[PDB]
Amino acid sequence: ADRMSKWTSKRGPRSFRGRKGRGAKGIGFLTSGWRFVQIKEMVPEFVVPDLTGFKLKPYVSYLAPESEETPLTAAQLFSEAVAPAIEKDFKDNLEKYGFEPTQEGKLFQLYPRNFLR
Amino acid sequence: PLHKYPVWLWKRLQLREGICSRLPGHYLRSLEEERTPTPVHYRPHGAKFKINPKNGQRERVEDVPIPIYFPPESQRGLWGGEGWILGQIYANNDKLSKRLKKVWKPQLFEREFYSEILDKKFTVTVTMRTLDLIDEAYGLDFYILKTPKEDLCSKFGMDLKRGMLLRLARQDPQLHPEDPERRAAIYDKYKEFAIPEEEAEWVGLTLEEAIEKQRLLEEKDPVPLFKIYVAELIQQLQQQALS
Amino acid sequence: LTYFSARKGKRKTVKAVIDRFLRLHCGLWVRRKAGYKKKLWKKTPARKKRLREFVFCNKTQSKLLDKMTTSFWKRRNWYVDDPYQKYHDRTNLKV
Amino acid sequence: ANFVSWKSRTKYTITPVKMRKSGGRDHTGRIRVHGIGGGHKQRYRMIDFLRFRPEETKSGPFEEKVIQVRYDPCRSADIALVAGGSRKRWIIATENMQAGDTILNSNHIGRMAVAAREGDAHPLGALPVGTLINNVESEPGRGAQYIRAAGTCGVLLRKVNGTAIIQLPSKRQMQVLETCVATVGRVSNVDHNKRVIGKAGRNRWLGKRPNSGRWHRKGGWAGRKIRPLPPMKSYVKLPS
Amino acid sequence: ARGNEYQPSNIKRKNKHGWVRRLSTPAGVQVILRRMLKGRKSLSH
Amino acid sequence: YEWGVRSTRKSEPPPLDRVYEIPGLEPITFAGKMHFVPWLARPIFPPWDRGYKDPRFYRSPPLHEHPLYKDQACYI
Amino acid sequence: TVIVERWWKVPLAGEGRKPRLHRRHRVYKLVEDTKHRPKENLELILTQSVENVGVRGDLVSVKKSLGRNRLLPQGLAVYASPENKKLFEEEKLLR
RNA sequence: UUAAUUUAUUAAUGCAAACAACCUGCAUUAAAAAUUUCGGUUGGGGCG
RNA sequence: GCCUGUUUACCAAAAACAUCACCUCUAGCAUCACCAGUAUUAGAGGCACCGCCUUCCUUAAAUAGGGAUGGCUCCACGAGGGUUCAGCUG
RNA sequence: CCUCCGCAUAAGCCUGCGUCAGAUACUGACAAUUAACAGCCCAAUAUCUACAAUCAACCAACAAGUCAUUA
RNA sequence: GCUACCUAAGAACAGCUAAAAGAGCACACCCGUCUAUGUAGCAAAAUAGUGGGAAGAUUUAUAGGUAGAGGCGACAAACCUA
RNA sequence: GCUAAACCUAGCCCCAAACCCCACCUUACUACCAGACAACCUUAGCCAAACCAUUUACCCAAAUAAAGUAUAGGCGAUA
Ligand SMILES: [Mg+2]
Ligand SMILES: [Mg+2]
Ligand SMILES: [Mg+2]
Ligand SMILES: [Mg+2]
Ligand SMILES: [Mg+2]
Ligand SMILES: [Mg+2]
Ligand SMILES: [Mg+2]
Ligand SMILES: [Mg+2]
Ligand SMILES: [Mg+2]
Ligand SMILES: [Mg+2]
Ligand SMILES: [Mg+2]
Ligand SMILES: [Mg+2]
Repeated sequence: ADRMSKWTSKRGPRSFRGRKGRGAKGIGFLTSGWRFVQIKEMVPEFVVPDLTGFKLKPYVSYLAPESEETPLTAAQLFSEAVAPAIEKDFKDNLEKYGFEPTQEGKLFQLYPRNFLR
Repeated sequence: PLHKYPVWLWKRLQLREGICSRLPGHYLRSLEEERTPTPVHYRPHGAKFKINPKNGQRERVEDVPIPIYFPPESQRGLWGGEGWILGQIYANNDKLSKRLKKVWKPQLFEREFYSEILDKKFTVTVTMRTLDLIDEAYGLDFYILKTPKEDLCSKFGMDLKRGMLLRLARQDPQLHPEDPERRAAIYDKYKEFAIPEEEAEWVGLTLEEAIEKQRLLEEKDPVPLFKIYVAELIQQLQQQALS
Repeated sequence: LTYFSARKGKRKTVKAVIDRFLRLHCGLWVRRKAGYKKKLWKKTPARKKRLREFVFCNKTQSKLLDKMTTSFWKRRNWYVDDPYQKYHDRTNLKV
Repeated sequence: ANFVSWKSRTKYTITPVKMRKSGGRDHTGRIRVHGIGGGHKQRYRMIDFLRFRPEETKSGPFEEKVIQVRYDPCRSADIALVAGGSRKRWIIATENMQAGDTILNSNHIGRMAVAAREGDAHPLGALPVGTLINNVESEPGRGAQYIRAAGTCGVLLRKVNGTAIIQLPSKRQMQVLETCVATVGRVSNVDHNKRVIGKAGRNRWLGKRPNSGRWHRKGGWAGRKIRPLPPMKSYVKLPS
Repeated sequence: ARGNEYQPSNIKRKNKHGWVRRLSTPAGVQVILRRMLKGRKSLSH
Repeated sequence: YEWGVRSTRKSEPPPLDRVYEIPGLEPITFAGKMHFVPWLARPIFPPWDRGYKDPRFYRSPPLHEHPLYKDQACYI
Repeated sequence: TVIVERWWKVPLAGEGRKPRLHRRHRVYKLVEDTKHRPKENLELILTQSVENVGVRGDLVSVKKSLGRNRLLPQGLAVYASPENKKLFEEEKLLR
């Protein structure tokens, strides 16, 4: 009778409450006997770096100079990353400069994106 | 408030916008133009003026077409502009009697037709009117190629029209392969209906089919900005070297 | 009758009146007598003569007919050989 | 309604099949037949009404051993599990069919009349005239459809040309090609007439329910009436 | 005796008035469309 | 008598669009749209190959192709 | 084909305008059903000898049923079009 | 309901149409229905 | 009224509806009800299980009660409707 | 002194007498119900399965009663 | 999601008497005979006592189905969200 | 003297002009397995006719005028 409250897994009968989740991503599957098989590769592995010796801190000194925001663009990245090599080889097949014809075959495909964050 | 445009002009406005605007001009003109179908279920007036006997004066007369209902089954067949008449009658044909709902349906037959241009036999649900029209046109191919969209009133008929027109436009050797003389004879027989292939591709397409065709034509995976920037940089370097 | 039509907003004419009455322009309405064509074999010659006559209407009948017709039917008509041309106007009338 | 018929099984089997009651309802969910509903839960035993069904990669007349004779909830007749070669099947049991009996199923129309032993199936052409029969086909190989209820027995009235005249239990004559198979004898459970229901509860167990409004037409049931002609209208209801 | 005609059950509620059943027919789609036009916070039940 | 009533048997696929019967032209289907629409032709999808391979979504080959299949029928 | 006619006359729409139809304009009377018309004959030119009709190159009036079911489908005859008539005339004068 | 009006729809036939099935049109007969009405005078009603 | 049951949710629980039993009418048959049935079947209507044959008494006073194809037969049962003995009781 | 009451599950409800602070089981804030119970299943294709239950042993039947596995 | 009927798959029915029962008495449970209370009530049909059924044509939970001239009806024109 | 009483803009009306991250169809807002059902088909009636039974105006694609005219119509209501 409550049409306004959000539909959660706390509300229906036993089957409803078991079936609905809370947004947690799946980790494996269910076999016969409702035994849950957890797939290791499905579990997000946290790639945490070693922070020993790191100099950066959560905050920045107010003594730091102010600067103008210049959002990075594809043109700027190309100029700062590919243009030098292109000029040096033109003065003297784009895969040599970094371009890849297709994202297929890569672990981290840029589109459709196949990696977290 | 009021709309800037009348609501009945909204479809035309939409046609003048978006992908429908990118649609080819000849197809858009074919959609926009509307011709009254040939009278089928009513007898047209002989002339534009008539001496009505009641007062003996010359009065203008108009032919008001009977609304015809075409069930979706008709789009899979060739009904010669014939369809269901959904109307009403006066019982015993006197206006002072009851008014009854009456549906007149055409007598449908299944017949096999051979298309010379397509070298194929089609089994088509058909009417005696369609058979008579085919006889008057001297064959199924002539009937399909002569009859306009409105008189044909069949999605299957318009698809046959598109197929025949494409065959003629391409002069496709797939018509009787290994018999070029026969193929040329057929094409010469139906020469007068030949049109450019760019136009024959769009014959008989519904608006949604045409939109999908245009979207498929103009769908291109975006060129990587790497290629664009490389071309621009090489062009700029060429200009700098020349200067 | 229809005082305001749905398509023009105009007042309509009751065509039953036009099919039956003649309006003389001065404001007189002429009519035939009821039954003037019915069972003449059983009517006396005097009764038939009375029935074959064109007859004027009352003041209230005329007012009703005027209300039931529009101004088009109350105009001057200059027909070629109208038999009622002389009757369209009143002469030597005192009040 | 989301009604799907329970008669979906495609492969013949001996195992009783769980059958769903209808209640007299169409697939539309509306009552089509009144007076049906409830009753004891039943399981359906698929009856092979084509008695001459030679086994796979086999042909010719074959014999079968009556494994057992059983009550069938879905029929007036009792059924017989009968086994031949390497298969078992349910057939309609005849009056004196017993466990361990032997049954013959033949397609051979002998020139002479075959000795008609109760329970075996022969083409109607092979039977003597006047023999009691049951499980009669209408067409050769169609499968038995007539004379199937308990204790029923048609009579092979006549045989001329390739056509036989059968007297159905309703005492109506039927013409069937003599190549159509029928089994000899009357159907079993011959005392089905004499069973007394005794109480309304037993009918309710059998799945018959008391139902009213069985006609659904305006005014309900209305017996046919003779509409008098105009000359006869003057005498329809003459007063005393 | 009367008044308690509502005997709640979420299965029946969702199966009878839910979004899926509303969309399952053109009439229910028009129900949802009317609620959207009116601005109802709750389109379906 | 055949077992299995029609209403329970798998429904026959709808008849092919007449556009597929006309030799020279390519039908316009909703395959490009990646979803069904009722006013476009129904695509003819090639059979999908990578399907019956995953262990939890596996289809066994027909009995004829099994390694121990033998024409002579044993009785176990 | 069923040919129908309005019981109620439709008022004239004009030149560029479309007639406005009301409920009474959907009442029709059947003036004729073409299927009940007497059968006519189809003019065909024969290409192969056919029993009791002709031999070849001769214009024949055949029942529409025969013409559309046997002669034309089997190639025994061709439509009596002007082109076919001319071609068979050239054949006749070349023989 | 033996009130009036219909038979659009089904079901039968018949005649045309398509070459037996199936189907279209036109009729006729039914079933099922549908629409509509309940004048005036005489304490009321019956018969008037 | 055969019986057990059912019914006017919210003024009627009954003699009404149903019911076994019986009768009548209709139907010779397959793949969605009837029915995965086939005349000992199915559908509809009627009827009512069954079985057989064809002025006096009561009170003192009693408009109350009981007794001198149909006709009949009440075994049992009933919060049915009447009557009564005795007892019991504000 | 009283109760066919109580405790649990289901279904339903959704924080609705826990703590604190303001009011007169209200308002606000803070806290809380931890899976073993329960739900959420099954890799398919074929082929298999006549033999009730009722202490299931005698006796007692008819209304004839899902139990789906194996290569 | 009431109610009427139905479908699928469940569940309940002490004790005594009797013996395989639409059996008897009588709990739970279902109902609603009669009386009283109540009558803006605790209640838009309740309470108390009494009473009928209570292994069945029983009662009942869950899910599904039949929709308005329609459904459903052991026919009361009953019931289909007071 | 209590309860009250009063207020003015919050907005609204009619014109003109102008054409206007993630989740979610399964029990919606639910990361993740064999599809295929996929839509189209005269409005009726209230009402007027003082009942009613034929009939009884209704986004039309230039306002005005022709003209409530010609016509239609239980030739009547009306159109
Ligand atoms: Mg309930
Ligand atoms: Mg004009
Ligand atoms: Mg009784
Ligand atoms: Mg009783
Ligand atoms: Mg009551
Ligand atoms: Mg009562
Ligand atoms: Mg007394
Ligand atoms: Mg007990
Ligand atoms: Mg009992
Ligand atoms: Mg009931
Ligand atoms: Mg009654
Ligand atoms: Mg009126």
